Amino acid sequence: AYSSNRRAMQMRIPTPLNVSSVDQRGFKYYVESYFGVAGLDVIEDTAGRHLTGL
Amino acid sequence: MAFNNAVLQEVSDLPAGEVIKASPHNVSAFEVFQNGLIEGRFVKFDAGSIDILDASATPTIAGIAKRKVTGEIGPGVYSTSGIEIDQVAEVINFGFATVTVQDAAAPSKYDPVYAINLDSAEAGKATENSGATGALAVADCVFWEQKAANVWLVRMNKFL
Amino acid sequence: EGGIILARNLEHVSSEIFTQEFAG
Repeated sequence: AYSSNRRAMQMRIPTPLNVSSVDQRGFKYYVESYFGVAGLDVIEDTAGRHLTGL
Repeated sequence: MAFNNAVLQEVSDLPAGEVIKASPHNVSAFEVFQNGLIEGRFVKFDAGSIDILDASATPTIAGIAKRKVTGEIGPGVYSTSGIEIDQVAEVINFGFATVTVQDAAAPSKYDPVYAINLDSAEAGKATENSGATGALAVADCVFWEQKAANVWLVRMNKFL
Repeated sequence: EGGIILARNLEHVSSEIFTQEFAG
């Protein structure tokens, strides 16, 4: 159980996925991509609860 | 950690290192002190500097290190040489002041205040127990009221 | 030595206001 309240949990993905421009070294194309995330920023230690075994 | 507490049952009551400016209070600045001076706790005056209590013989308890509301967020600590540098160590040495007590302490009002004179994280913590480990009496100081957990407001009769 | 970005700019401070919550 968790609180979808903005002040309880946030999903921090500061930079969305960016794809590089295509690199052509003759006949070898190459694309690289990256994204920066902080993940699940839980703001309160008791903003959720678990049940293990069900 | 996310935060200390999601929801508090009741408003936490007056953290340590606080002096009530109703009664006659005096907090005297000391220019030099010890790095890591844990505020809200009894601080001695040794070799011309304010420092954490440790296994000294008869430390001159200069009072209770004041908590700065507009200081660095973190552990209540006086720290030199940083972005969170504390230039001068405000020390509460007259009046009613809050001090962290030990977890074993259950100090009723008007009990004589004893400070843990040990070299550890329990240094300079008030207690009722005259027989606790490293307990050293504080001259003319008595417990007054129970503030937030492990924090008792004590009264310093004379100047400490 | 080290880098060119001092620490305080690498760490971001959120503008959202977080009010402490007490029992109802």
